[PDB]
Amino acid sequence: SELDRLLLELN
Amino acid sequence: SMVSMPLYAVMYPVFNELERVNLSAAQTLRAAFIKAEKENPGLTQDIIMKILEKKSVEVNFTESLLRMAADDVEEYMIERPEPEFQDLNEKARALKQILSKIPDEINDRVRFLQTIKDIASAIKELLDTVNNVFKKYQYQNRRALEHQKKEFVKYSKSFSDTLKTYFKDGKAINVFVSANRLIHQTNLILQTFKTVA
Amino acid sequence: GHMRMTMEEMKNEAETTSMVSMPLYAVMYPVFNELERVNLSAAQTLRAAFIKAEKENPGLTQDIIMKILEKKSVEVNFTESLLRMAADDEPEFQDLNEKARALKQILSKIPDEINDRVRFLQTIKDIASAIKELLDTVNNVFKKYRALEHQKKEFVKYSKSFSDTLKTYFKDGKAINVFVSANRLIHQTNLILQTFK
Amino acid sequence: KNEAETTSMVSMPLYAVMYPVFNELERVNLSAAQTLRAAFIKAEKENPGLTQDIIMKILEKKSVEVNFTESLLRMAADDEPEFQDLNEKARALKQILSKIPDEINDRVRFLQTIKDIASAIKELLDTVNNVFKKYQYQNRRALEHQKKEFVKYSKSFSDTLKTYFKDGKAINVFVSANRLIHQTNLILQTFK
Amino acid sequence: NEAETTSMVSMPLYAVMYPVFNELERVNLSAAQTLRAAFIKAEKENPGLTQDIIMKILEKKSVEVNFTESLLRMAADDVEEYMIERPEPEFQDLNEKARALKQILSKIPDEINDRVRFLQTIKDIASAIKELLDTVNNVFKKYRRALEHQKKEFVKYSKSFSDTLKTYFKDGKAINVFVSANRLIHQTNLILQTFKT
Repeated sequence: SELDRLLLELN
Repeated sequence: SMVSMPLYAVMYPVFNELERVNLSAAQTLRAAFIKAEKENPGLTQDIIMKILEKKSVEVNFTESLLRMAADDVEEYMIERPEPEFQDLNEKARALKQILSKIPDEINDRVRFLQTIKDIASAIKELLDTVNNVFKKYQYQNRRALEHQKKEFVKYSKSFSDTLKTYFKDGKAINVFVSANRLIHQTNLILQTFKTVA
Repeated sequence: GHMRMTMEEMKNEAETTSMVSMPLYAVMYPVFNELERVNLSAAQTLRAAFIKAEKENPGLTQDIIMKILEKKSVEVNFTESLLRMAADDEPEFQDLNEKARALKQILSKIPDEINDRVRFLQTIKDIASAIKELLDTVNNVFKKYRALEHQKKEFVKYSKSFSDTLKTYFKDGKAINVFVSANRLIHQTNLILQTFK
Repeated sequence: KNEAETTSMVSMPLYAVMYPVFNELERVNLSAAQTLRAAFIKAEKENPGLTQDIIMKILEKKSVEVNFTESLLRMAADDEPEFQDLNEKARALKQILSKIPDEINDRVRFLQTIKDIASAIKELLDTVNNVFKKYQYQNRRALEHQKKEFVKYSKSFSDTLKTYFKDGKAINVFVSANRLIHQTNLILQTFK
Repeated sequence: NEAETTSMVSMPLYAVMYPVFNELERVNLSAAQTLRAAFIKAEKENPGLTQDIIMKILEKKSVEVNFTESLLRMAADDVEEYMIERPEPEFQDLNEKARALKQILSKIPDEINDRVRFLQTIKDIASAIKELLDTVNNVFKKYRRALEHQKKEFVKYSKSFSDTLKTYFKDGKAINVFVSANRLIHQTNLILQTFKT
């Protein structure tokens, strides 16, 4: 889950 | 027969992709390898393999190079006493700190799982301290600031993608190299946000 | 001088490393490199177009190459024609002109003599006689009448090369080497006459 | 002016060799076909005879390219119930086609191999029909067209086989096998 | 050079006419020279003229189909032409076997259309060639410079005739068959003329 949490806040 | 293919398939691309860093050196080494390969067919392959066999040494060095990228280097340090600027100095300090310790945590699933969560937090919090500091600059003069934010965001994605590949690969050097680039980037954030201020 | 690579070219090249893309490096890169010295803009643009095309659709260069090798008989035919075309041009200079015309004449007729072994063998004897008679007139004019020295030496070098090519053909059966070679020897005959002009 | 417009004889290989290649390519890749053609036209018009020079440097590498093509075929090995069946029967075909360079210099074994290929194709082909007749994938006749493409190249492989027995040129079989391997890979990508 | 200065439309001169002139040059030196020079001059003054000449020739192929067929059909009149006036069994045999072959070849335009009946005509022709050859060697050993030279030529043209059939069942272009059949009829006649002297 933490892998996707980064990309969401970066986009 | 191409005992010589690796010259073109490995070395040419390697030199081509290093042209923006330095052009003349890329050219002189290309020429060097080409001349060596023509006098000695198969030499470039033998060289490449001897480099690949030094994987251990090169991992150890890249670890060291990362571990050293952190410690507060006497150059990038915003002089402004304002709380927003000070919060930037330290959130970058924390990110550089956490990224530099990757080499000593990656070989343990549990600890590295914690480290990834902390890196994500450290990145996010730096993004917050960059967003909070925008108001301190004349709003018609943020081209560089915004551009440097985007570049940092690019290399953060790049590190996240690198970290995704690690769990499928197991190849730690990519992580180390990516993490070092990110440190260099947070330094450029500090450099940019110090020059306009 | 040397080709420059763009950021986009650099990115693409780094992302195209699968085996099906190796002909781009093993075949096209050495071509671009040799093209680079004479025609810098063409080499630059053609590599740029190949890199992009290969990046988006791996296997493309190999396809293009294999389709070129498929069309070999067209190139043999074309080279045959270039050769046949290559001959269309004080009494001591008249003797030199006639015997240079005579050599270029026999050589240009190779594509049509090579088919019959008896005829080609006589053709080879006729070529040998033409070279004797031409060199005799060259030795004659140098004694009767000075930056024309090296062309004689070059003629011999290409004459001797054409000889070794014949022997390679009787082993291989690939008649294309002989046509290319004969066309070079016709050019060397033209270079000699140009120096007197 | 006028002489700059009129095409010289030494430029013919651009039209006799490169253009048919780009025209064939344009069907499956417009942008690549356009840009490369534009590059070659730009290059040739500026320095006539250049395209001919390229062709010759490539024919010069015939045997290297022939060895590599075979090499690529030998490496083709390395790359839900019904979807597992689809994966399995695609793997079977690629593996058997990859064995061609070992069986080609043995007329007895090669015929056995050709038979094995014929079977492996049919097995893959009705597997495709099974997945379409049990799921109906979100993709349109794009799968159906890709099937048609596979069948086209599958018979193209067969025509290359009959030519091989008459001329002996094994490279064309390697090339055709490789294309057939690509067609089966496109089947899988469309199905994913 | 000359390849750059020559327009692409002129290529037919070198791909088609030159090889024709080159083969002629072995037989008639002046005829090829005169004709080549005329074409050279014509092409220089009007580029594309050779190509137009060739295209207009191909357009009129039917005339040529009709012509060669005629000459084959009419050969039936000349079936007893060149009978050796000698009262000996071997020579009586040589006349008869040559008579039969020339007669059978002049029947080709009738049997050609239906390939079923044409197949059972191929057998008869081959049988006639074989039986003529068997009689050719009968006379030779009872009755070399020019004597065996004709026999050699007969074999070459007879197999050339056979190789023409295989191309016919793939083209449907009876002209090639008409042409070769006629050459074999002429070759049969050259044999009979050798034993006349």
